[PDB]
Amino acid sequence: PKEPEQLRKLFIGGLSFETTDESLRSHFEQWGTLTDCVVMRDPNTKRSRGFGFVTYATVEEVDAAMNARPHKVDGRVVEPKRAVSHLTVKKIFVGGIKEDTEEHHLRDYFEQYGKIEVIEIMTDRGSGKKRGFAFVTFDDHDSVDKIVIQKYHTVNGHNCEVRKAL
Ligand SMILES: CC(=O)Nc1cccc(NC(N)=O)c1
Repeated sequence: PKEPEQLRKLFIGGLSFETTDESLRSHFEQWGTLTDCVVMRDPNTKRSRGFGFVTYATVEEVDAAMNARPHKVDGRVVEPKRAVSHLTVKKIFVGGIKEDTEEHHLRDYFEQYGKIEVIEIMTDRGSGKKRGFAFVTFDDHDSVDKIVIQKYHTVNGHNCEVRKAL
């Protein structure tokens, strides 16, 4: 069974107006099989709108393309992002971790999604007791985008609620 097409798409902003369906495809085919590749254009003038999208055959190919950023396409650094499920943030809320979850539990799990810059385990302002939630800040938004599309996150035995923060 194929992964849903929405999860295989990359929206590419910041295109050179000279980028075409063919040149966008030639570039992004370096990281996987493209089932679709389109530059958005004005319906009357045919002038590029400066963005487009590519669809890979698999999610692992999307990952490969994102891991190969920055992408310079036809002389311009472009801005690839996964399809919306865009609220482009580098921080997540992690809820449901209870009182026994520590920094290393969160680091060991989340470091496989991206490079972590900050882990903040929330504690009660009055007592110092753990409140059962945390924030994790990454160096890049794609980590967050991969995280929030998963149905489940299991950390320290807890089934966690994870959402984009701020
Ligand atoms: C690669 C990536 O996610 N960059 C990004 C995303 C959101 C905000 C900012 N802002 C900033 N000053 O760093 C940067």
